[PDB]
Amino acid sequence: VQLSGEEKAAVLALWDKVNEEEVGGEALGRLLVVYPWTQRFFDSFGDLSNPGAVMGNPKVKAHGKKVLHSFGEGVHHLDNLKGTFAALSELHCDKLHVDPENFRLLGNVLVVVLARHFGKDFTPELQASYQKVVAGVANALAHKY
Amino acid sequence: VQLSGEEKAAVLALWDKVNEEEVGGEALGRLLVVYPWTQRFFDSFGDLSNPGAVMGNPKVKAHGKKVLHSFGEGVHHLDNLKGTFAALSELHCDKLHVDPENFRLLGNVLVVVLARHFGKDFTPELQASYQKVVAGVANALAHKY
Amino acid sequence: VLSAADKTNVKAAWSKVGGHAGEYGAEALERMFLGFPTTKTYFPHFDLSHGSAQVKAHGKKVGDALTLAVGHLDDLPGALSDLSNLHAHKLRVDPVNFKLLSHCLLSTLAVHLPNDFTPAVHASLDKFLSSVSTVLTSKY
Amino acid sequence: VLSAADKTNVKAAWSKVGGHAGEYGAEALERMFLGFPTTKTYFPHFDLSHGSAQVKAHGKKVGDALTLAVGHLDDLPGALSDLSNLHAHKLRVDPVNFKLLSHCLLSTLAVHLPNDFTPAVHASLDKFLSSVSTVLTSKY
Ligand code: HEM
Ligand code: HEM
Ligand code: HEM
Ligand code: HEM
Repeated sequence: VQLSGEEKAAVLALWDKVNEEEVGGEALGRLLVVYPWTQRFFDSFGDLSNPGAVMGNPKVKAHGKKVLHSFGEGVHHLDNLKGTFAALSELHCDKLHVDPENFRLLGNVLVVVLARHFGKDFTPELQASYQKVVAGVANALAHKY
Repeated sequence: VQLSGEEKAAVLALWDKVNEEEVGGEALGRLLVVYPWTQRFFDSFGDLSNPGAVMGNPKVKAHGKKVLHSFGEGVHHLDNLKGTFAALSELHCDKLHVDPENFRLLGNVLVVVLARHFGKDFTPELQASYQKVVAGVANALAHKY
Repeated sequence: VLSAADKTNVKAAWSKVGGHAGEYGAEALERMFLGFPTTKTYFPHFDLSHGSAQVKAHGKKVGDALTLAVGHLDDLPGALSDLSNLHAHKLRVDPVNFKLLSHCLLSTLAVHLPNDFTPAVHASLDKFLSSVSTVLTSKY
Repeated sequence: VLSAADKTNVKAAWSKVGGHAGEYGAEALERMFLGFPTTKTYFPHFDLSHGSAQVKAHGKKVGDALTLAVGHLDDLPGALSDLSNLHAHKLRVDPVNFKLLSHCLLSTLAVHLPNDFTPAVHASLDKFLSSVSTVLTSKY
């Protein structure tokens, strides 16, 4: 939500390199494997029995991409997070009934995935900035609860 | 944060009957007994070894009263929670370094204490309204983190 | 429950609950549904209105199961294994909801047993309910 | 750790960590301090700057203790009893901070072992770290 000038520039530079399809699919897939109570919300995606079935499921990849695209919007609108996610907040609370703690979980999973893809380039200082973004997004999606 | 007209009236009617000294002291004391890692922040209060020492400690009662008085301000300013607690948010983050999860814990402890003092008058519907207030206060104190 | 003193407190407190475990169980579910509307999602097949026969009946099941555990504190995972499977594998209950029901159960006990619900007893009851919650989410 | 398959995954993953446990321990502490500044409060007596000798030394202690636990999965409460007392009774560490260090440790493992850090292994490592955290906060 509030970065320095150097921090925003670093956050944005990393985002240029993010493949929303590979990252999104991986992040969503890991969430479903590591915290398997989240699978209740995605009953319509079919077989989510085991890690192999999850990571190769086309509905997981497609929905992951959509999540990451929405994240990208937050990254490019850091001063207006609450307005950017107002409609999505409503959807998750009113229609889907997702506990807001799960937004922090997905945010952290995404950070772990970024770390996996970028390795040493994902420095302690850069992760620190990403933890700020992730928390900002989670807070903006919780606002209409 | 957002109640109906009937709900606000009920919340306010209960508050007229709240003894900020008895309730405050009890709420703070229970927090220190039930979640004893919170005692780290109150080292200057002296002996907090056992439930007897905590509940009878004058610094606990005095600080509890101050907490409840501040809560009372939120209750009478439900439309401007974030502005009412902006200074207190700064204090808890910048100076005290209290994890925001502890604000939800104290809020819930306070609800349990209200339930103990008011018994059957503290109906399921009235608790539901108080859970809203408590969460609003916790969110307003977390805002500058 | 965990330490000897907590086990003593928990057995003692629940003896004061006595035959009311079912009633408190139902009241706690009601407080939960109203205070935390997300939880209603797990009960689409229930009439959720006040004094509903299903809520009353289900409250009795919850109260009986907690009574079960109080008498089996030395082996909660064994006593409550059928329920671990139901809540984690079949129902996929979000672990956060256990914390919410615990809070509502403590609130209900405070309403009905204000003189018995002392700070020391509240602390042991909290640990007990957290231990029950861990067992029920242990498949996770 | 908990189920046989998780114990297998955890022993296998940590064999790939090998002699680097101390280095990763230190890196994880650094990521923790920077990402979550509240945690610095527990370390007033440390030089917290990058490549600090104290952080390096303390990282080695954390890595050794996790290595301890991996070889004692069948009895974590026994193996780590000295540390339960230190973190809960003496230091009074807020349980939330264990979740934060766990996340930072997983992040550090992802950086250094990207091919070995598969979804299945990540899941077992998460359960392991949660089990270690419960043991260390068990006095609570
Ligand atoms: C980082 C936080 C999150 C973001 C940015 C996000 C974003 C999105 C987006 C962009 C959509 C598509 C809505 C549309 O089509 O207009 C969506 C839908 C959905 N989300 Fe999330 N989401 C988040 C967290 C979660 C979590 C943690 C869950 C798990 C409960 C969840 C469950 C769902 C479900 C079940 C749908 C509907 C999928 C369908 O069409 O069947 N979301 N979300
Ligand atoms: C419901 C949320 C809370 C409210 C409304 C609240 C309110 C207050 C108030 C009114 C003060 C007095 C500040 C002044 O003198 O101007 C204070 C200080 C303080 N608070 Fe909180 N508080 C809350 C939560 C917490 C929690 C959970 C902790 C535990 C870490 C905490 C720890 C402290 C400490 C250590 C002080 C300084 C006490 C001293 O003078 O030594 N607060 N808070
Ligand atoms: C203190 C923790 C809990 C205990 C002791 C407990 C107890 C029980 C018991 C004994 C049953 C079996 C009823 C039967 O055989 O007919 C059951 C079922 C069930 N529980 Fe829980 N429960 C707990 C927590 C939760 C939570 C937090 C939720 C979610 C809000 C939940 C949702 C359900 C549902 C949906 C069923 C199936 C109901 C039906 O279809 O009849 N439980 N529980
Ligand atoms: C995975 C969980 C953790 C493990 C395995 C662990 C391991 C250890 C070990 C082995 C020691 C003893 C060092 C010695 O004997 O000199 C220690 C001490 C200590 N730990 Fe932890 N720790 C964990 C979590 C935490 C967390 C989350 C915090 C708080 C941010 C923390 C704060 C401390 C502090 C302040 C000391 C004393 C340091 C000193 O004065 O030298 N630990 N830890």
